[PDB]
Amino acid sequence: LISQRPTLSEDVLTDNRSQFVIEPLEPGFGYTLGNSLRRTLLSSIPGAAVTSIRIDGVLHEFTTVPGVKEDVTEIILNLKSLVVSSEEDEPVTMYLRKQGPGEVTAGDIVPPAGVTVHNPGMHIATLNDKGKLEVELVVERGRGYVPAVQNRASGAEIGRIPVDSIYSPVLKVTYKVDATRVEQRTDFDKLILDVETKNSISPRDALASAGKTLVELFGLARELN
Amino acid sequence: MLISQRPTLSEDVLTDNRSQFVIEPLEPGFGYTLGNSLRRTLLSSIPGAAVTSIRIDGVLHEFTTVPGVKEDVTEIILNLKSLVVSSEEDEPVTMYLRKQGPGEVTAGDIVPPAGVTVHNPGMHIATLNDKGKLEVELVVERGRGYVPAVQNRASGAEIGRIPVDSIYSPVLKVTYKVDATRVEQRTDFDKLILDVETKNSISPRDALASAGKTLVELFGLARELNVEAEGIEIGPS
Amino acid sequence: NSVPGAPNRVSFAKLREPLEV
Amino acid sequence: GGYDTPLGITNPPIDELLDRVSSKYALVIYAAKRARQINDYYNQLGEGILEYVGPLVEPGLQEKPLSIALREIHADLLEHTEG
Amino acid sequence: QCGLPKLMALELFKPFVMKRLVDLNHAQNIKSAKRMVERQRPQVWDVLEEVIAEHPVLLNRAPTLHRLGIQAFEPMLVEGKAIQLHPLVCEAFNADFDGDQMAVHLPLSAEAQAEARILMLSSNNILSPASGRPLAMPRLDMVTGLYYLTTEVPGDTGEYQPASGDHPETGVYSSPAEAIMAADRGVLSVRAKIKVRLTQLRPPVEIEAELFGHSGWQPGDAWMAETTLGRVMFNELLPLGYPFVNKQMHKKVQAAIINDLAERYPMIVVAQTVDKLKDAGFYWATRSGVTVSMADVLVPPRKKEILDHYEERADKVEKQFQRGALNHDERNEALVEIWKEATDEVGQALREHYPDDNPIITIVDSGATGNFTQTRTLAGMKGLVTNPKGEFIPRPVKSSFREGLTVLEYFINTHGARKGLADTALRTADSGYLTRRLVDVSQDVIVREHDCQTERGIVVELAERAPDGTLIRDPYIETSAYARTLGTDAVDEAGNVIVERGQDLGDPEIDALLAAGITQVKVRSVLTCATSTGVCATCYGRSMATGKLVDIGEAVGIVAAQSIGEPGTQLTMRTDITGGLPRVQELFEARVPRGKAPIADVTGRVRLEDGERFYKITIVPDDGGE
Amino acid sequence: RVQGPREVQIHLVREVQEVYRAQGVSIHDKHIEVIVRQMLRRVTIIDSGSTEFLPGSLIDRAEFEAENRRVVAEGGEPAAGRPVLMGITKASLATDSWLSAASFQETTRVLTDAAINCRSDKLNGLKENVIIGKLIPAGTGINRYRNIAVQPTEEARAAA
Amino acid sequence: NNPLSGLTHKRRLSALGPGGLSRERAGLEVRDVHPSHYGRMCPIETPEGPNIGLIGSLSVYARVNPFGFIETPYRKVVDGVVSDEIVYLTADEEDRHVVAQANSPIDADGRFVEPRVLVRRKAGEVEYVPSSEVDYMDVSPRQMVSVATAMIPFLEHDDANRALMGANMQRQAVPLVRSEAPLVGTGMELRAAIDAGDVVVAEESGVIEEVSADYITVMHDNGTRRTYRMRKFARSNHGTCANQCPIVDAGDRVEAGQVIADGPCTDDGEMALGKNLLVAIMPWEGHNYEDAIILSNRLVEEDVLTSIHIEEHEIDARDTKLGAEEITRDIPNISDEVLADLDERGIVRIGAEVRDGDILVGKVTPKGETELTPEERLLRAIFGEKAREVRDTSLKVPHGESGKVIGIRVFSREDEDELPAGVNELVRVYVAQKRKISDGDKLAGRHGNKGVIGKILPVEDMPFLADGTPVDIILNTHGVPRRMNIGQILETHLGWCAHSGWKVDAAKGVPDWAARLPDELLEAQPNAIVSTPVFDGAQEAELQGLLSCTLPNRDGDVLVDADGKAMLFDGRSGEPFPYPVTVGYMYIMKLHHLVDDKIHARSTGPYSMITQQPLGGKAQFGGQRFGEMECWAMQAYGAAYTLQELLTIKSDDTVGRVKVYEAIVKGENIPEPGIPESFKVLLKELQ
Ligand SMILES: [Mg+2]
Ligand SMILES: [Zn+2]
Repeated sequence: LISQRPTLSEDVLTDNRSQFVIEPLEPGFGYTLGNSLRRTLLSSIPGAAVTSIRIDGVLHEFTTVPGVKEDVTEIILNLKSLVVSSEEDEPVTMYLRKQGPGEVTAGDIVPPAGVTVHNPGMHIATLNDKGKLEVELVVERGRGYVPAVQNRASGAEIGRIPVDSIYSPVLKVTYKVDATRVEQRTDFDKLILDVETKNSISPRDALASAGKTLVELFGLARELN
Repeated sequence: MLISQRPTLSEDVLTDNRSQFVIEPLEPGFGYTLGNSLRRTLLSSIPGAAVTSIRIDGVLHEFTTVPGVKEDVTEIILNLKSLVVSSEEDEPVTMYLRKQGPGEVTAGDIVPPAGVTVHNPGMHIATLNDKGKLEVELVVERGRGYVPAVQNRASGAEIGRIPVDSIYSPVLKVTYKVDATRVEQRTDFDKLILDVETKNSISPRDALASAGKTLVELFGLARELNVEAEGIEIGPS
Repeated sequence: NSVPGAPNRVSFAKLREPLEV
Repeated sequence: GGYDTPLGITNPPIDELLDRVSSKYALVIYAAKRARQINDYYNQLGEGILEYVGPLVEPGLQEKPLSIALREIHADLLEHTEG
Repeated sequence: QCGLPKLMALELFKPFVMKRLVDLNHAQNIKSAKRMVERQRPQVWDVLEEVIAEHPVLLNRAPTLHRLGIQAFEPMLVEGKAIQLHPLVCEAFNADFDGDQMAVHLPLSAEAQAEARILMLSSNNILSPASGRPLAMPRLDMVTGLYYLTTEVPGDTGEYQPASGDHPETGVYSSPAEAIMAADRGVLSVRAKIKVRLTQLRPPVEIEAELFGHSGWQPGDAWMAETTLGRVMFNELLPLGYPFVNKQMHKKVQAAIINDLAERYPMIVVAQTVDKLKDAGFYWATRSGVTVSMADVLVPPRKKEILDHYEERADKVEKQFQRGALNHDERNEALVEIWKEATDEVGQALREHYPDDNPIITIVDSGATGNFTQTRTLAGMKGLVTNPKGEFIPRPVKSSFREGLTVLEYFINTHGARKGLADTALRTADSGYLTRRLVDVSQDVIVREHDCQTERGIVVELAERAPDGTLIRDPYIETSAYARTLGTDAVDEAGNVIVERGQDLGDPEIDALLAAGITQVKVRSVLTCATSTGVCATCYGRSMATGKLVDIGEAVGIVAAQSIGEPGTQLTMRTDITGGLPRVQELFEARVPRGKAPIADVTGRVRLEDGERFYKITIVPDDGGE
Repeated sequence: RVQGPREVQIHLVREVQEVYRAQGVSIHDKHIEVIVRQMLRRVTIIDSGSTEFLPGSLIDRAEFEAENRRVVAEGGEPAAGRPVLMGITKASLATDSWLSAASFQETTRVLTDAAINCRSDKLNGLKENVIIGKLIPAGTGINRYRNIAVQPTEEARAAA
Repeated sequence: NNPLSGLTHKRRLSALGPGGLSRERAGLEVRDVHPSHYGRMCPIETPEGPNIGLIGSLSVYARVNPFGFIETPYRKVVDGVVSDEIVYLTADEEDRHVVAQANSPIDADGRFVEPRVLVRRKAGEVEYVPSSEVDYMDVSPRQMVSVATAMIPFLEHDDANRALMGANMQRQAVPLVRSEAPLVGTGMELRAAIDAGDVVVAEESGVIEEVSADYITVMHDNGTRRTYRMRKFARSNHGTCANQCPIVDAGDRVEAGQVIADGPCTDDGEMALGKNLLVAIMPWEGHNYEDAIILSNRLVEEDVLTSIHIEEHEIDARDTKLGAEEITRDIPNISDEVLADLDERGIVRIGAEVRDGDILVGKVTPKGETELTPEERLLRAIFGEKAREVRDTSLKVPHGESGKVIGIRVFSREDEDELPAGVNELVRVYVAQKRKISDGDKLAGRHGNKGVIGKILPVEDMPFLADGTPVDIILNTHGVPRRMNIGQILETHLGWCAHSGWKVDAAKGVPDWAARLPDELLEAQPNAIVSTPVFDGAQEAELQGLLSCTLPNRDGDVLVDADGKAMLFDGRSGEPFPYPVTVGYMYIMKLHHLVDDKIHARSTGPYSMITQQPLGGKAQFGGQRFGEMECWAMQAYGAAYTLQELLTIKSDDTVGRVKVYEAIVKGENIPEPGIPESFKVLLKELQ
């Protein structure tokens, strides 16, 4: 029977990968905590992403552009892989303008303030001499995986192609515990939890936000009294 | 962010100590997020006091039966195992029970000193007979969770001792099940149903409040990584 | 193999072909 | 009644209802006609009320007339005769 | 409950939602509401949730063979475009989720809705109306989960074993809650024997007596139950008053259990406990960990030896045919037999080779799915391969699926597979046609009287007495002897009147019958119903799906035709008497059989006479007749 | 014929239950009894007699006996027949209702003699009701159930 | 709907037609797989409908005779000299011959090591014959097999039954957007794709002048070049895309017979209809029950398995005495929000996001004559709207269709085109939707394992290996034991090895399996691609040798032991299962049987011509069929009144149909049934 209190440490293994040790847990309480945190981080972390874009030349996802070796649909597929940290809830925009040949990446996009393209080196499209790519995009906050909204549901403009919404700064989480189990029963569990985030914020920051939510949820549990 | 739709909680009694708790509307998938954790907590976070070891006069190796009383020893053992007690010290407390004469020895016959309280006097124990005279000695403490029986290393010193398990957590069982409340109009919201059932010493609701306390503490221990981190919130009350 | 652009798709073939496909 | 409470369309336990009538097919009509009568009552509740009587057991918020009728039988709130 | 694509429900319940929001004035008149629905404004959806408040609907699947091919369900709105079918009724529907569809139909009139809600509701149509066996039995996954649960693994974790001196038994538990908390810790496993004190579980009648005695109600009375906690979590699923079981859960065990439950408990209790069993089975089938790999599917190490020994039986017989001593057909049949013995010997060796706890062995030994032979065909020796004509090639296969095939092995197996797959068109279409006949033939047989009060009847032999002297129960008793009504009284040696004429003849009656030594019975059957048109409900006796006497209005003829023609697709014959679906079909059409066997006409002595190309037999009578 | 109609019943039911039980398919023998009863319902005629009974025309045992009651008196002559068993397809075709059979098989051929024999259909049979859109005489269709008079208990009206 | 359904639809050997035998006339025997099919017709790829055994498909190596009698190439063993001679024979050219075993211990001298070799005798009998006596030997394995069948690794481990299902389903895959090549396939895929024409090729060698999404110029070494104009968003014959993506480089030399563009379901010039996914066939809480499937939701959010669905609605405005259906935005009685994504010229804006019921084309027509109801007369007198005497026969997206609009293909009489006598405007508007997958959509593997998705949850509750990895795909086990289909598990595990790589240790000598296990199969590095012939492949023992060195991808993790199984930890519980859990790499694909396509609902649509009965079809609002065989159980329930409902008013009573409309527009219980029309039409028929 241990009368001590749990702790939580930090061990940053890479830029966006971190470890967190909690000691001591309770006999059998090991897994469930990391289990719950896995769900919360993966599903309950408010992020931001590009939602709907616009291209001066094209009116839908099913027309190519004169000059690009890539295609509009695969352009959306590429841009689905953006790592951009907005800071404000309201729609923010960007611009990608490039003419003449040259591999255009996610660094050539010109952002206004408040949006940090965490991936400036990720390729976007390939243009040629006739290549002329001038794309508008809108970024916005939220959480979870909001599907692509309908450009008609809102009284919106045709060039606006609604893209899916992925507000998830979490790459992968993995927990583990190690029961002590001495016959004398002075036993406790120790949670070696691991977080790996999507390069948009710190794993620590996402963990803090998940705890921010879960303290609310558990405060509801104590709220009966 | 905010929950954007405040969930509630309703406790519904079924017996004096057994009650269900309906929470709704949780955000999608959040039933499991907290239910399994919460049942584990209730099973392994509420303090309480339970018997730890036993020794009775007459028995040294006869772990089958003892005179005076008629039933076996395991029967008395399991009777005492399911005993509700509350202690205010982490030192080992001792209690005795000594009933002479045939009859029905109960849990009301035990003489617990102050600082150790019993909440089931009227629990029968032994079918004492043949002018039976007994002396049972109970080593008791308080803790949390389920601690199995720790055997006596000092076998000679306490050779009539009997190690036994201890249900330190005062709750007996809790179950949880999720539901599909307003999945269509409100995007896959879910309602958790909890069923908690606890000893007579404490209530069903109070240990729940304490579990909420312990878990909110445990997650504050983590939220103190980025104090101003934008997670999710609830709203008014 | 025997194809101007194929990648290496190694297999466990037991015999050779008196004629191709 | 050593069961856990039924719900929804089976809240009236069909097994109990079978006892009232000699045979299930009798039950079917014994409910159908009464549900029609309940609708009739509602069709004349405001106007010149006819011999019909509406929900003799308390109706739901907006309950299906057959749902009320089956409840009428369950508590022996009506009487019938086979041909 | 049945899932329902919400849009489908809308365009089904179009006028209902039309009106409902019209009198909520969301649309002034009906036409405005029609355009509302057409445009699918949000308001139509919440109100749709209203109109589907307890409004039964119908679920059908082509084909519908037995009566339970259709089922009435109370529908619930479901997001998406797929109908969510409760995973228990699929047996009756015989519907698998490999792309199967469903047709949905709407009862309209109060007469209609009442017919659906009462008669056709899935919570009421439980037993298999053909043999009365539980048609909503938990299936593969649930059977596996419960079997994995209620087992009893020796040497498991936390088991009970008495000890003394330095540590007692240390296996006994004061309460199942104690055990569950223990198992929360790794100290106890599900299938480790324990011993608990129980008050909320009714002990077996033997224990209930010898502990509780006559005053033996479960709840208040405590008793010592030495089992595995899995069996307790299972047996709780039963009606609170059900006795404790303490058995491993074979598929048959559930058959008996649920037959009894439908016996002595109302359909509501069983309808609820089946859902609870479903939940348990899905909850534990996943903890079963029954997954297949190349590691699990072992091939026996002895197979080469066995097949080589039988290969000498083939190597030698090749020469013996070559010698010309044995004919060309001996080379066929003797080799087929040699290899059937070879494959059987391989099969037994593999059967005893696998661990008892093998995932696939678990599946088969729970009775969930498969025959052991389908396990054998994967690892080891498949057996004999066939031809379009239907013979067994004396040059067999030797490998298996784990052991891979060859061009020739696979090419020959192609015939044996294509044939079997092909006979699903002819046999199935004939089963449909046979049902088509029988339905018309029987449509005029409707239970018309509660009783004709007659005394005509059939006789059911019911377990003739053994020679050495015993009561050999006739193996076919429920199929042939249950659900009967006695045409007379069951009297023993002119002793006690055991059973009166016209008795429902359940297990209690037959138990005494096999106890009292009384064997023959007369049964008030339908072949003897004095009623001119239709049968009296007594002559028919107990209906299947009820477990009760039939009503006075049921068209049992169509039920019989369906039940007989339902399992037609599963009929297979042997390698001039046919014994497959054709054999029943022509027989039901009552024509001259091909392998005709003439019968006697006069009890007398026989003058057999071995004729040429066709024998002759006179029956010389015991009188001055011809 | 050599063992009467009762022994053929045992033979038939056992032989069919053999095939169904062969693959392990369980069907209670009462269903087979229902079918076989329809097999044996008729009786052939081996006597012209004095009432309509042409030799060789198969008829219902009940009809045979009914006519026998009438024609044993008022001129006593018994008609000789025999318990006979036919093919179930013929059994269907050999019904009182031309509509049912014509709605089963050989639509024209049977319809011919239906027209010839001025066969007025009873408009009462099950399949009849189905086609004509009338309620069938089964389950909740018989007049006993159809005409159940549900009226509130007088005390319930006293609850007004 | 895929390059295969393009190809294997040809090379089809049908049994029906003029000179052919009709199905009912087509008896049992003819459906059989005659011994004379070996090498000629595919013995496995046949339709599983009523045409089982009738409609056939070519083999791979087969040939067409000048006469047209089937010809198959084979070696001929002369005096135990199996000749490279490619001798074409047909069936009757065997009965005076003897075809031998296809894979024997042939020493390369043309002799057979063992005298007794499993040959086919003249009558097709397959027995042992001495080495020197048989006269003909086969060409090679995968000669008696077709192409689609030749895309199933471990066919020899798969039941011939299920193999049929897998082959037929390979023809039903849907065009996705990646078309991952199988990590484990067959060597025929690369050949089978270019031959399909669905892969753009460098017909002539020379340098790649330039690469572009609209064209690719191959500058031939001699002066001239070859410009290739690509085919993008060209609707397929079954409403799908013919997308042809380039996998080439702006200057690389392309050869005669090398790719220029991958097609809808190809990559690197081999067929690729799906994706390669890690497995664990543990049954997950009764949501993958009975052929129901649960997937890793990453694959949905990634759209790894998702399909583009082009479609065209044809709008044909013709010449009439009413006039002509002038397609403009002149809509009678139209709101505002409904024109938002529409262009003035009578259609949607090209690139209009549209939905179900959405008005797509305004094919406005004149209305005609009618008595103007007094109420509407008062209305047009009261509020002031026009008669609006034009019948708007516009297109609204019929039930359950949606998605962006591609564009329009319009031909016109004023365009001076060849339109028939009257049709002055032919319009083909095109609407696409990339249907993100959902439950009810049919998926399938390459070994017949198939079924619709029961459910797909987020990655939260996904058991993980000793690599901390949630798995791709989770299936039900119970289909595997009873369907002789451990073959997909065989490919599962070998694909695990092909994804992690291996090095069969020839430390001191080639390992015993490794000896006749061909060379360079001792070597492999992670994330690799392989093949396996249908009968001559990676034998069970060989694979046992492929587990020995199980060199991981990244971490130190040998999960599949030498014998096969691996260990998993639940992603819900965090608690271990009693037994090791299977894993490994499976090929999967999406089938063209979407629940977006197969739903039909109807309260009341139009009715038949003669009878008042509804019609049949999802296109027309139609109506559901209630058959006699349903009537049987319907009475067996004894539910007479519902059956009267079915056949009387739910089908055929007009006035009552309005009555019930009156009933539940009056909020009143549906009253007594009427007597129906088709019943009266029945009477008219009879009279
Ligand atoms: Mg099917
Ligand atoms: Zn009778």
